[PDB]
Amino acid sequence: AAPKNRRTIEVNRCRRRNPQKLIKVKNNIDVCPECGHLKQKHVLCAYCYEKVCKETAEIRRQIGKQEGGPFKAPTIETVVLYTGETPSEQDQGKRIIERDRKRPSWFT
Amino acid sequence: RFLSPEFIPRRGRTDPLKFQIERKDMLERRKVLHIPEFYVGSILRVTTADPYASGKISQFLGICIQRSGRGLGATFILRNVIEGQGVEICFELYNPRVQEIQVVKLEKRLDDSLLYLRDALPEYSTFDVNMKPVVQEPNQKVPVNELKVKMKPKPWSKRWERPNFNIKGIRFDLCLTEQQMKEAQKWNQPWLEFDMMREYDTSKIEAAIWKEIEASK
Amino acid sequence: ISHGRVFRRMGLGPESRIHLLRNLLTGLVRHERIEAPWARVDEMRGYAEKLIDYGKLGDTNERAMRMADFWLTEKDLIPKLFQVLAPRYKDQTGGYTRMLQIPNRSLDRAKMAVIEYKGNCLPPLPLPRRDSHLTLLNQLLQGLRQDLRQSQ
Amino acid sequence: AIQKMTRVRVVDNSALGNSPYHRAPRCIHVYKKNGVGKVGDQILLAIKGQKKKALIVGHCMPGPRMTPRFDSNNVVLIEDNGNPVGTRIKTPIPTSLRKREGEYSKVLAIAQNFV
Amino acid sequence: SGTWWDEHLSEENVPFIKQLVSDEDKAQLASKLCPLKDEPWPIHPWEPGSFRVGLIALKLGMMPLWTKDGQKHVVTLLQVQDCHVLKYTSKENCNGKMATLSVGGKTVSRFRKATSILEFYRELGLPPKQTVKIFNITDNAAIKPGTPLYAAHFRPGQYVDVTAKTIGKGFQGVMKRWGFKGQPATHGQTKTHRRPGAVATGDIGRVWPGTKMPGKMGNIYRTEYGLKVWRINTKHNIIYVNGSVPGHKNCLVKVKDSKLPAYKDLGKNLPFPTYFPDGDEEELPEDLYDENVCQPGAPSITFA
RNA sequence: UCUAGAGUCCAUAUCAACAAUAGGGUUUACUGGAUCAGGACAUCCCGAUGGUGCAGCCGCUAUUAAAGGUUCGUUUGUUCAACGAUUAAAGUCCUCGUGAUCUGAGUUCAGACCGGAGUAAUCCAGGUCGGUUUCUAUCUACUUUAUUCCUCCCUGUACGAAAGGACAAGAGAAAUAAGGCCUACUUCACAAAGCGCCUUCUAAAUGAUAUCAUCUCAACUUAAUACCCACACCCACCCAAGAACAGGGUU
RNA sequence: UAAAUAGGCUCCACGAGGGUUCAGCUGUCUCUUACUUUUAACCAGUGAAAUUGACCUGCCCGUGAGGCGGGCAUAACACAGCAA
Ligand SMILES: [Mg+2]
Ligand SMILES: [Mg+2]
Ligand SMILES: [Mg+2]
Ligand SMILES: [Mg+2]
Ligand SMILES: [Mg+2]
Ligand SMILES: [Mg+2]
Ligand SMILES: [Mg+2]
Ligand SMILES: [Mg+2]
Ligand SMILES: [Zn+2]
Repeated sequence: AAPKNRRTIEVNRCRRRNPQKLIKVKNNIDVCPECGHLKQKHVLCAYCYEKVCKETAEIRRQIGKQEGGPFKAPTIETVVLYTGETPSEQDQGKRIIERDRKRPSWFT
Repeated sequence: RFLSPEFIPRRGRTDPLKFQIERKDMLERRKVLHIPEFYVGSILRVTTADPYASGKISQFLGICIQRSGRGLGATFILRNVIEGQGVEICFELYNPRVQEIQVVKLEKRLDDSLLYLRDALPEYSTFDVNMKPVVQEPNQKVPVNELKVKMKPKPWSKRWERPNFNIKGIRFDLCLTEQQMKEAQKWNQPWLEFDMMREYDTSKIEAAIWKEIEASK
Repeated sequence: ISHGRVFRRMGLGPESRIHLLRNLLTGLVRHERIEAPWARVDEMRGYAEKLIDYGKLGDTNERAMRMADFWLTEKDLIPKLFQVLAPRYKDQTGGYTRMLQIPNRSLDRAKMAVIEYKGNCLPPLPLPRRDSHLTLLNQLLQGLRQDLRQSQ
Repeated sequence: AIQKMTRVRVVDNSALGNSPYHRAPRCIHVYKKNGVGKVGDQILLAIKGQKKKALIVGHCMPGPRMTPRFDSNNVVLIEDNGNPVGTRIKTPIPTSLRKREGEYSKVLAIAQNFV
Repeated sequence: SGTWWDEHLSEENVPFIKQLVSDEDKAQLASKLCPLKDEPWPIHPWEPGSFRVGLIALKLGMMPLWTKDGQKHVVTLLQVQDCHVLKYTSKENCNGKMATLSVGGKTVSRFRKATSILEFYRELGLPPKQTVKIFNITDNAAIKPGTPLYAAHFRPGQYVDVTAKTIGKGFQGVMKRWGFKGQPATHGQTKTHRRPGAVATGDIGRVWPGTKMPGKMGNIYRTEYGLKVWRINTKHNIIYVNGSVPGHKNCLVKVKDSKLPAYKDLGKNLPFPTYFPDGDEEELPEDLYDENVCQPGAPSITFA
């Protein structure tokens, strides 16, 4: 059907500003104790995750530049090595994806 | 190494303790009556006690068309034709009325559920009541009978040609025209056999069940 | 009523669900780490685990080969499954994938999730460590370790 | 489930029935408060343009465990005062008629086979 | 502020705390197994018109069980887990009705409870239970808090009442909820198949309170009366109660003696205050059976 | 209400004529069905009691009783009626009760035909076939308050003029209603369901006004428990809990 | 048909014309049930329209009805349903 009467600003305020409709204050924010950026407990530090995705993208660009075209999933493991890092004794027989910047401190 | 399907429990959330008590009671029932090994398709003769008589014994011989259930109640259906009338009876194994169960002819057919016999011609389900057993070599695989069957013509009771039944014991090329096998195959579901997460892996369960069954001796 | 139904409903039906999960799983096997909506990744985790289980049986088995044929779409990955992933987890008997939640998607504000196969070459996800063992509460609990061990 | 408007095949040698007629016997009423009829529930039949009392002796509907599940809705014609009209029965009748009270003693003295 | 127990513990500390609290729970559970070497209360002989505490069981599942007369009887399995009498309230502390006992069941974690409940259980020397329920008993049926209760509390041959939370169907329309013959299908019944008809008559400009309408279903406590007990498993503490019992599996139900006015007597031969396994009165076998159960291991029945 | 007339004798076992005292309508000539139902009792059944010409179950009337129930079909639609099978019964009415819940017929929508009236157009409180009423809920209100039947003992006692044939008390079996479950069957398959299963608690005694008597608008004495039940958390995950929020579990 | 107000100038062929009947078929029904998709409910973006005297918008009985009278009830507030 249709309304029988306009609804006043008072009723509309008792509806719109009722607590159930308010935005709740979040009790689960904190500071990355080492890195020092904001984060929720159960979620990754956004800044750290972005700085990881950047390096993943650069590595993957090198991988694409080396594999040539599509349909070339290798049949061996892969290892990524930064400048001035000779292939360790454990990484022989694994594809090497050379990169041209110093290894990040967070890359172990 | 054949573990009767009853002891394998349905996937669920019931408490293991329930199944342990179930199996304890069952095995305690298997030592007063020999519950033989019979697959769906076998021929059995079941001897029970008449409750409505004054202590008479009743014998019925038929083909095990379906074997379902679990725990202390699981059952099997025996189909037969007597005087041209097609009867079935659903017998509970662990019931304290079944006196004995003779495996009169241990067989095993292409499909694990011989329900379509309700539609096959009457002679594919007829058996002689007073028919003697047949021996079998101990270290022999259970024979796999191959008998495809011929159906009563038009109104099948449960529309067997669908893929979801996966029946392989019916002569479809005869009773169904080639066209009807193209409309009855748009329901194929090619993704249902490759769904890795619907597979109930029951190796680690049947192993412990065997430990229990053998230890109960 | 939906008591005891473990499978999400997504896509345009059951088939599209299997196909969506198949594309997610193929991306995972190809790159070893993918960011996808949280619920879809949680549905695909079980399939990725069981795919590694099937891949351990090895090429020679035919059932595993058919399964990996269905569940991998660019077939260059089937070698990998049977020669880089399944060999890699010859020791672990479970839990080959780690799944995290990440900042919600910018456009549609969906609940995201990064899922990866343990042990890959990629830079490591910023996992959340627990509190250092030298914190006050941990030190008191360490004292209790000692004092309870000596008594017992 | 032998309810109103269900075809039942008379199996009693049916001095009356068993003769050709373009209709087939139909149940027009079940002598139970609810419509459904199970074994032993004596019903009313329209057979050969006539109304005759009946007695169900088998049905395709699954019952309890240890009782037979036939594949045809079998009925025996009974006269109003309980006497069976026929003199024989060939199709097997279940042994579950010696149970719960009713006019069943005569119908077992006239059959020949059980299950 | 806001936090859970093992948020700040370190990697090598969570297993230790788990083991320590589990060991303490087991120790406290074991340190109550003998309630007569502790200080019991008076044990009066039963007399007519008395009521005795009941149990908090857990619903396992169902099974059949036959009888010498040849019939079938489904039954439900009830496992008594950690049933301890937790509290006592006096006759006129409830202001006239009766004396009351508070019995708890199904031990639960201790990191997931409110501070008050942990304080209560700490002063009582037990680990927290899941459900606490209040039984109305006479004065002479009192049991000291801290004593355990065991499936042998009952005996076959009696009747018993069971109360639990039904299964929650959620929000339900009117035919799944009240058995309403909805409106027919085709013949043109557009956009009305499973709908309520007229909610109320026309002269009254209101719908009565207590009108049957869509809404939440189940998930309310309810009681089944008259259930008989066939078997008791005194080694695993199972009760085999006839018929079906509300609730789902693994949910706690409240069991007490039948209150119907045909079983008011026959509370005599039962162990009155409770069953104490330490009484040492011809220790009970593994399975107690009713007079009319075709128990396993017996010859197959015959009707001659 | 007078019985007055009858009824094999006799008003009261039945009709009970006229009239009187009561509650209620009569418009044409010179609106059903489905769905859900709320309510009254002027009760159809079940329950309790009186008399009987029922010598007895049942019948007949009379008082009391509204907690519960009050079937399925063929033909047809001023809405009824007839008919078949049943049933313990297929009650009489108010709120079409109920069309922002759904449907049909109509009566009054344009098409066409038949019959009557008319010079014709057209009419006809006639008969046929066909034929479109849309709604996103603002406000109120509301959304968790065990009966019957059959069978059998008890048996064919009393009652009874022969003949027929009781209570009180129990025991089985079925259905329905409410409530709940998934061990089996069934549709199906980590579960939801039913066709399945379980539970349901006005005749006397003493006796005055009126010393006998009298049942007393005389005094006076007799013929439901159960269910729920912990002040203070909530980030995350799981759930037999769930629309969101809530609720159970995380040892 | 168990039961019936229904059906039963000649003139082949034809009819999305009207009425009736046999046999089958089927969830039309006895009597509903499960699953899937859209809708749905929640989060995020964009964002209408009929309607609207004012409203601080209860129930029962009476008058002639949320608003009058006489009784009763009554802390405020969302969200999803229903249609008296
Ligand atoms: Mg069928
Ligand atoms: Mg979707
Ligand atoms: Mg529709
Ligand atoms: Mg179903
Ligand atoms: Mg035409
Ligand atoms: Mg929005
Ligand atoms: Mg009014
Ligand atoms: Mg609202
Ligand atoms: Zn960080």
